[PDB]
Amino acid sequence: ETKCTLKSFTVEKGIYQTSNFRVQPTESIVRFPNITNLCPFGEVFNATRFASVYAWNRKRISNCVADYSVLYNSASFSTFKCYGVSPTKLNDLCFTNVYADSFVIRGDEVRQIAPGQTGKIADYNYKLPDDFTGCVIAWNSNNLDSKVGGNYNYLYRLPLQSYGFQPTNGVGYQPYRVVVLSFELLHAPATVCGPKKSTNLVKNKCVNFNFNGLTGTGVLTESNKKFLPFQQFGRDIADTTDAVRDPQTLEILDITPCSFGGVSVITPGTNTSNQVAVLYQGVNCTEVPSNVFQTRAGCLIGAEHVNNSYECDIPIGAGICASYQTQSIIAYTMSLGAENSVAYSNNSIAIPTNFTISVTTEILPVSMTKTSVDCTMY
Amino acid sequence: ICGDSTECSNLLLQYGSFCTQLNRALTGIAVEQDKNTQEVFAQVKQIYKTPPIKDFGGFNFSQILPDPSKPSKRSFIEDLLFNKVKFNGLTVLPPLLTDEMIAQYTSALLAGTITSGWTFGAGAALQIPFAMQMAYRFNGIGVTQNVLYENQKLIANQFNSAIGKIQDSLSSALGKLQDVVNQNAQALNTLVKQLSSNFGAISSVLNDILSRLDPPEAEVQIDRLITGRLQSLQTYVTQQLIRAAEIRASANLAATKMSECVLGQSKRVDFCGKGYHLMSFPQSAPHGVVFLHVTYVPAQEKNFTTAPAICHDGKAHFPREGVFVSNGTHWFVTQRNFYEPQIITTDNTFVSGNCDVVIGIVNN
Amino acid sequence: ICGDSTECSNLLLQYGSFCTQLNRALTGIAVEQDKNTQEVFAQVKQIYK
Amino acid sequence: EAEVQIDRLITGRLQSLQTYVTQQLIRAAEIRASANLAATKMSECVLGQS
Amino acid sequence: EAEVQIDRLITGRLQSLQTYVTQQLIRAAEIRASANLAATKMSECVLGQS
Amino acid sequence: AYTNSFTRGVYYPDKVFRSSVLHSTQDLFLPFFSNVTWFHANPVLPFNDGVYFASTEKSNIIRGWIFGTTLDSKTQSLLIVNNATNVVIKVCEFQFCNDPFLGVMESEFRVYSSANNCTFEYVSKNLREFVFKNIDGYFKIYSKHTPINLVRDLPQGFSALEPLVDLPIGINITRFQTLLALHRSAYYVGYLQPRTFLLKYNENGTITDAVDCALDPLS
Ligand SMILES: *[C@@H]1O[C@H](CO)[C@@H](O[C@@H]2O[C@H](CO)[C@@H](O)[C@H](O)[C@H]2NC(C)=O)[C@H](O)[C@H]1NC(C)=O
Ligand SMILES: *[C@@H]1O[C@H](CO)[C@@H](O[C@@H]2O[C@H](CO)[C@@H](O)[C@H](O)[C@H]2NC(C)=O)[C@H](O)[C@H]1NC(C)=O
Ligand SMILES: *[C@@H]1O[C@H](CO)[C@@H](O[C@@H]2O[C@H](CO)[C@@H](O)[C@H](O)[C@H]2NC(C)=O)[C@H](O)[C@H]1NC(C)=O
Ligand SMILES: *[C@@H]1O[C@H](CO)[C@@H](O[C@@H]2O[C@H](CO)[C@@H](O)[C@H](O)[C@H]2NC(C)=O)[C@H](O)[C@H]1NC(C)=O
Ligand SMILES: *[C@@H]1O[C@H](CO)[C@@H](O[C@@H]2O[C@H](CO)[C@@H](O)[C@H](O)[C@H]2NC(C)=O)[C@H](O)[C@H]1NC(C)=O
Ligand SMILES: *[C@@H]1O[C@H](CO)[C@@H](O[C@@H]2O[C@H](CO)[C@@H](O)[C@H](O)[C@H]2NC(C)=O)[C@H](O)[C@H]1NC(C)=O
Ligand SMILES: *[C@@H]1O[C@H](CO)[C@@H](O)[C@H](O)[C@H]1NC(C)=O
Ligand SMILES: *[C@@H]1O[C@H](CO)[C@@H](O)[C@H](O)[C@H]1NC(C)=O
Ligand SMILES: *[C@@H]1O[C@H](CO)[C@@H](O)[C@H](O)[C@H]1NC(C)=O
Ligand SMILES: *[C@@H]1O[C@H](CO)[C@@H](O)[C@H](O)[C@H]1NC(C)=O
Ligand SMILES: *[C@@H]1O[C@H](CO)[C@@H](O)[C@H](O)[C@H]1NC(C)=O
Ligand SMILES: *[C@@H]1O[C@H](CO)[C@@H](O)[C@H](O)[C@H]1NC(C)=O
Ligand SMILES: *[C@@H]1O[C@H](CO)[C@@H](O)[C@H](O)[C@H]1NC(C)=O
Ligand SMILES: *[C@@H]1O[C@H](CO)[C@@H](O)[C@H](O)[C@H]1NC(C)=O
Ligand SMILES: *[C@@H]1O[C@H](CO)[C@@H](O)[C@H](O)[C@H]1NC(C)=O
Repeated sequence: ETKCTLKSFTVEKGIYQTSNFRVQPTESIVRFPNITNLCPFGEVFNATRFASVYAWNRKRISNCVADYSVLYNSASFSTFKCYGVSPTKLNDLCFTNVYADSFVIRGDEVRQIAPGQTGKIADYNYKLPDDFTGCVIAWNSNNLDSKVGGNYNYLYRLPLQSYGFQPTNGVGYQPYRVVVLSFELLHAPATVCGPKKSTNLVKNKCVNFNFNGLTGTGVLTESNKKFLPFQQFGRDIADTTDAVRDPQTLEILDITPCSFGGVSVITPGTNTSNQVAVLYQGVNCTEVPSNVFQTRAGCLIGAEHVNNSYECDIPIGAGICASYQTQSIIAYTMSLGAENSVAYSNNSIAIPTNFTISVTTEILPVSMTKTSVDCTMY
Repeated sequence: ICGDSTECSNLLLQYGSFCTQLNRALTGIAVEQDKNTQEVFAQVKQIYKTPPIKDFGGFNFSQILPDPSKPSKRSFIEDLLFNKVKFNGLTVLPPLLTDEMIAQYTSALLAGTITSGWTFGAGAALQIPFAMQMAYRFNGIGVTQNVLYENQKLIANQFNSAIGKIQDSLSSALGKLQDVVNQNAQALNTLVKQLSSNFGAISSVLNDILSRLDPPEAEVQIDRLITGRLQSLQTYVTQQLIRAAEIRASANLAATKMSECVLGQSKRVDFCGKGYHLMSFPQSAPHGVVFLHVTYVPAQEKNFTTAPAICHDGKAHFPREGVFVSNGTHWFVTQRNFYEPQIITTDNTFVSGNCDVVIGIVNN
Repeated sequence: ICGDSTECSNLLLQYGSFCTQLNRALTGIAVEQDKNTQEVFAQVKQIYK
Repeated sequence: EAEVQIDRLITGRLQSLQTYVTQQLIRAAEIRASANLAATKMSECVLGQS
Repeated sequence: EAEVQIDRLITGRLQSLQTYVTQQLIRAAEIRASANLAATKMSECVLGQS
Repeated sequence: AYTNSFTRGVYYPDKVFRSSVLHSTQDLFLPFFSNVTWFHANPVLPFNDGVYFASTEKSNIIRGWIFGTTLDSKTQSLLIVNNATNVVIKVCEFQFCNDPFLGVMESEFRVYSSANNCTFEYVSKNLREFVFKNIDGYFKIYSKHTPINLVRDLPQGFSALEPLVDLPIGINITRFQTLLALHRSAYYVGYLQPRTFLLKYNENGTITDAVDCALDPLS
């Protein structure tokens, strides 16, 4: 892995960052509410008389079990567009409140029920915000709403005109019924959801969790915080969840992160040996997966700790170095130098009787390579 | 950028090698931080220790010498200094030298200078009594040695009383060390606070674009986050290069002051304090070094009248190493920085020429 | 960036603290220019004549 | 329709300002090294003999 | 269509080039400090005794 | 009369716990040191953007509010009442007395004379503050009950208001009133504007202090 990181076949002595340690998780756990109250859409999608286009209706679907699959696959809908969220992932999310608006328009006016359109319908009958989130559903209803002689009961604002619907109208002039579902998320504690698909729960163990919408990873622990009521969690400093409330039992649990860090490889050089030692940086040496040695800089594997002290060779950190000495690899607290007491007294002096001439070198970079790049040709 | 999600991680591969460059840059600046410390503090070969019975001529170094009953074996003033001043892909690496090792280095420098003068920075340490070293340093600023030996107790009392005031003024100023800590923390916080901006997307969470969008529509929204987060990380890495190039010059100046003020006596004006440099003492600080500069300052001046030369027997006499002065009626020679008048003789003057070319000659 | 317009300011609000960093960077430079001059010229206690 | 173009304008104009500020930062560190040399010269060549 | 694909290449390559030039400017300033120190050593160590 | 709030009408902007963190928010607040009407004992007031509302007594003269646009039929309105039993929220089309109240035998409720088309029901000294707001068809109510050591004057101090209710009505509101228990045998009204505040959070997660960032240069 070091040879691959450097892109070479000979690594010289050093210490190299090679990858990262990510304590993978295990066992997932959902946590929806005490499911029960289902949703009878068969009132808004099964009405005997719809509502005008200039006074649309507005039903506020609420806490329930919504199954958008019976909608999505019913194949009876001529138009099913989802904007904030693709359709298949609806039965796996939870919001605060779903609104359903209902009305009746012409056939070729269904393209103005979309975010950012213009026309007599979207201008002043029914306007969709520019960051819509829900889905728009529409189906033809020629046999129900159009009657011989003209059905003049379906008006629109243009101040009011009436579609005169008649059964012998070309498509694009026959009545279409439209339902606009708009999922909103204020700031409550929770609301409607999906089939859920069962659930479970655990503790102490890197895990992959979902708490009625909150998707995350980490270790869960008994949240012994002063977490008051009228809440649903609490993202402390930095703005991180760092805590949740279990919907079913209503207890606070902290979500510390999952252990991880960097991985370094210590080598004496391939021209000396092919043995290697490995540093897991600031990881406790009990959660890594001989010589396992704990350092202030992480957990070291593959080197033995000695009690001697040498000059530093390969720097590990916090005063610890490594060397290939004692045919192997070992750690130790580098030495600063040999000790020396000077024979100080108040009437003693040391005077030299000889000398040496010394010559030493000093090297300094003066210049570098002059390069130009044509910005256009690059 | 991605936070352990394979969708973002595959899109990121399309950007080439930006993230190997960023790591190379940060590694290059984390290695030179240990190189910075090594060149300020490892300026000794031996670890010198001071003698158990400490009689340095009346001078008292007890507030700057190591204290065994203290934490990390620091001096009393090194403690006042250390009292005054794990996430998502972000880690902090420890320095190679601990604080104990750096306090060991400064106590070896300080025991070398109290005990050998400037000899240990040129070769083997040769001991000399402390007051004779003080007399050599007085010679180095142009005062004679009898001025130290006749004022020993006063000079030692002034030194002790002036070391006692550093301790008050600090115990009751380390803004240059506080500012580099603050700047780094303010930048690391701005880096994390950017993980919650949209940059023109529907949310800031990848588990929210991967839950209400199909894969063909979530690519366009994930790329808007990738571009923003890459920009923010690369801004962080540029400003760290520019801040490290400034810390490097400060450490290069500290390494020169340790050589020229602690292992020597400097003649450069205002390089090792204000006054005439006598000696310097190092103390370690959290991410830096404090120098205590001891200088000589002249005081209590009088005026006299001067002449450039003295005419006598038709010859012109000039002082060998002083100034001719007059107390009103008589003519003496002093040394130029301390008043100590002497009779003008042929032992402290020399002759050149006749006394009609100099302007200002007096008869005496 | 924007400059008067208001459709621009709400869109730029989406970029976080990019503009706060730049103003801090430029203000540090301007405070350093006065310290440069104080360090070169105000090297004297009294105003001598 | 307009938000799309205004975001391109914003991106370009923010890139220009970052280029400007980064170069001012690099150019001020060069002026500081020069004022530091001037301070040492004023100390050592004007307030003393070198 | 060619234009929309060419613009992403232009955007990426411009950023590459800018990173190269900024890191050359930071490295040339380090080489200049070294060359000033070597000039000072040439004057003070070869043309005199320090 | 008019009076001066000092630091009053701070509510928790939402759920989500929190500790020592001078957190900054933009919302609808009652500005510090404001001009709050004084009422003694009442008339039809406006709403226009939320409402602060304090009250002081040991008996219970303040017996809820009534809201809406017209306070009559032909359009819908809310009604929040409390007899000596407990709270009664209600949403119908009403016919409200132009001076509606309840008596104190102890027979009462000359409040309305109509309860048609009800679309929502519910049944079941002192300083009692309330913050009423109405956003996206949701009528939010924050409240707090502090004990004064006076009887009926607006005191000074800091006390954050905790959310109480949430009603997904849809109702339009432009006006509101009050309800009082007559004699047969003091209250204020602030308004809310979009401000920016700096809230100081305790280690238990309660708001202990705040800064209004548009009062003066220091703030
Ligand atoms: C509205 O109600 C009708 C009748 O209950 C539902 O129609 C059923 O649709 C399924 C699937 O297409 C058919 O297998 C049944 O035969 C239909 N019912 C009858 C009586 O034949 C319709 O699904 C409902 N609409 C919605 C949106 O739920
Ligand atoms: C959701 O339903 C479960 C049961 O289906 C409730 O669990 C009960 O919790 C109480 C604790 O107050 C226990 O005494 C019961 O024995 C539990 N019942 C079972 C079957 O385990 C749970 O409390 C419900 N959720 C809420 C919020 O009340
Ligand atoms: C050097 O100075 C120190 C003062 O910092 C002297 O130590 C203290 O002296 C006082 C006065 O007698 C005592 O109360 C303290 O207990 C001493 N020790 C401390 C403060 O740690 C010290 O005696 C002086 N050295 C000599 C040789 O006189
Ligand atoms: C040196 O002699 C000069 C000459 O008198 C003194 O300077 C004068 O001092 C008086 C009183 O302080 C002032 O009023 C004059 O303005 C000074 N300048 C002149 C007269 O030119 C000076 O005090 C003497 N210095 C010392 C150290 O005694
Ligand atoms: C200048 O200094 C001389 C010192 O040599 C003074 O002259 C002597 O003063 C002492 C005491 O007044 C006498 O005992 C000596 O007899 C004097 N002469 C000699 C040759 O020593 C002189 O007074 C001083 N002048 C002034 C103005 O202070
Ligand atoms: C310094 O001493 C010399 C010699 O004693 C003086 O020179 C004499 O000056 C007088 C008066 O001007 C003349 O009459 C003599 O002819 C000079 N003799 C010689 C050999 O030059 C000189 O004037 C004295 N200087 C002062 C300022 O008194
Ligand atoms: C590298 O290998 C060559 C030849 O194999 C040998 O001469 C040299 O000593 C080796 N270097 C080290 C550091 O062992
Ligand atoms: C690693 O975990 C064990 C178990 O709690 C603990 O005893 C040990 O101190 C931890 N490591 C460090 C370096 O503290
Ligand atoms: C190192 O010395 C210590 C002395 O306290 C001793 O306890 C320890 O066993 C020694 N280590 C080895 C590997 O011998
Ligand atoms: C000094 O100036 C005075 C004027 O007061 C003059 O008489 C004398 O000759 C001058 N002496 C010298 C040495 O310049
Ligand atoms: C409140 O506003 C009214 C409006 O006229 C004014 O008369 C009164 O003085 C104001 N009160 C305060 C405390 O400013
Ligand atoms: C209190 O008022 C409500 C309002 O309708 C009423 O339903 C309730 O019965 C009253 N309490 C009693 C005890 O009648
Ligand atoms: C509301 O009440 C009026 C009169 O009682 C009635 O005409 C009307 O139909 C009612 N509203 C609805 C939606 O039924
Ligand atoms: C509230 O009144 C306004 C009057 O401008 C009206 O346009 C709006 O539709 C009303 N609210 C609802 C939910 O109808
Ligand atoms: C609440 O806060 C107080 C003071 O901040 C603290 O003493 C107490 O432990 C906390 N928790 C409580 C009262 O449950």
